[PDB]
Amino acid sequence: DLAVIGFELDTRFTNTNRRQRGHLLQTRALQFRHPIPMHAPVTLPMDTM
Amino acid sequence: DLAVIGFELDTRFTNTNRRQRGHLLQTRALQFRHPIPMHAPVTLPMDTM
Repeated sequence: DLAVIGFELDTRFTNTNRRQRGHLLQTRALQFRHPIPMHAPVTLPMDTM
Repeated sequence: DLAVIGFELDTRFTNTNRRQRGHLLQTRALQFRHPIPMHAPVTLPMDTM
């Protein structure tokens, strides 16, 4: 039964009518926030008078 | 039973009322004593003549 039965091509369109856009670029931005905590003190307990 | 049941925070106070004292720094001094002892003599005996 040896015979060619089918084929596939690498045919492509010429995108001269701009039918396809392909991938799109969009500008984006991310924002991070880092607030500063307070920390426990150190004390020098000097007596009064 | 998939659900969130609890949480914990990193919430902290601000010491604007000085409620917390933290660690205390105090001055200390130590004294060591090193008294110098006498040691046994070595003698060169001879006659008085």
